[PDB]
Amino acid sequence: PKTISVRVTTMDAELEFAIQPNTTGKQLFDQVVKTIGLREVWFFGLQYQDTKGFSTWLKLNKKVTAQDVRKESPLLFKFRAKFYPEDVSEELIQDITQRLFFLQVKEGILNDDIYCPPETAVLLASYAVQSKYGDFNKEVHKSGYLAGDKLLPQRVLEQHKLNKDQWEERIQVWHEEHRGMLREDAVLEYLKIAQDLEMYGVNYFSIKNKKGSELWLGVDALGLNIYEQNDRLTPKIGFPWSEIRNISFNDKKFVIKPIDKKAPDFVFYAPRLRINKRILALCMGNHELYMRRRKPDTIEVQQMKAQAREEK
Amino acid sequence: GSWKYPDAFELSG
Amino acid sequence: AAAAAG
Amino acid sequence: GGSSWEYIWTLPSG
Repeated sequence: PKTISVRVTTMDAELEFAIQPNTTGKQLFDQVVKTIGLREVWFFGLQYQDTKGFSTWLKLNKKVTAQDVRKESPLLFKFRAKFYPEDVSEELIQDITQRLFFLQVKEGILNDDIYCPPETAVLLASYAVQSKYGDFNKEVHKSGYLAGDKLLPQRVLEQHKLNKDQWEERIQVWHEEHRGMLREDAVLEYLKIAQDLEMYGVNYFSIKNKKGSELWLGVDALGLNIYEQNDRLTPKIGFPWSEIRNISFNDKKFVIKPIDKKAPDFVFYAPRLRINKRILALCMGNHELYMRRRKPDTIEVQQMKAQAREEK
Repeated sequence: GSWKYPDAFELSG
Repeated sequence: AAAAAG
Repeated sequence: GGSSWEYIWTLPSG
């Protein structure tokens, strides 16, 4: 009885199969990760477009068909990193995990979802090039060798007065600097640079304050940030976990209450009840992983890390 | 299934 | 990669 | 239900 046609896409694979009508989110998730051979599953989730066309995370503790998925066939899901580590070097152990994060993060940088200044864009492109092409080779890598590739954000190409040959030269010089680097180490170096970007690993929600002024909430691995409507880079106010006594939710309102009782409460509003609920859930998830990564590695993790440096 | 949590790891507390 | 249950 | 929700998320104390 496998009567529900699904398509799950990762950053570089497409899976098409059928599920039973009683299949839970977890069961669907488990089949995907088994198929692709991913073990570092804690970072990941399945995203779908609801009936209004909003991106939504599948809840793994509910049946698939009981959730606001659309009425198309096949049902369409994206398997994506949902939670980001505090440090890629310490926490992305296996090559597959590193690759999935690399491709997702790179897509966001090239699509201008994650802001990157031009110099960082160039350095990131140089590592992407090392990973794709291996060592720079003057014999082979003639002028124009990068001409096909999408290597920089359009904003960086729009806003500036270099041409595309001049952009290739910008990247080429750094490509040549990485000579001898293993392609996988280039992917790790990419992620090391990207994880320091202001927008990296931040989930933004449109909110208002108690006077009705528009702001953003960001939720990330370390806590919550409040941003000016016109600036998603520099937080107006930061709330690391350690400074939060509780968050009190009431319909569309959430109130951040400090540990410091001699500090004030901060009141904001989500545009919809469903969104406020999503804010809580993503806060709870992030905070759990925050606690977990500070505990000693599980046996499974200790073995994966051993298996990984065995492979050198 | 009997998985009780919204993501792919347990929630404590 | 592509896997299909065809 | 309907419009109505309340929840206090209390973070672990030391």
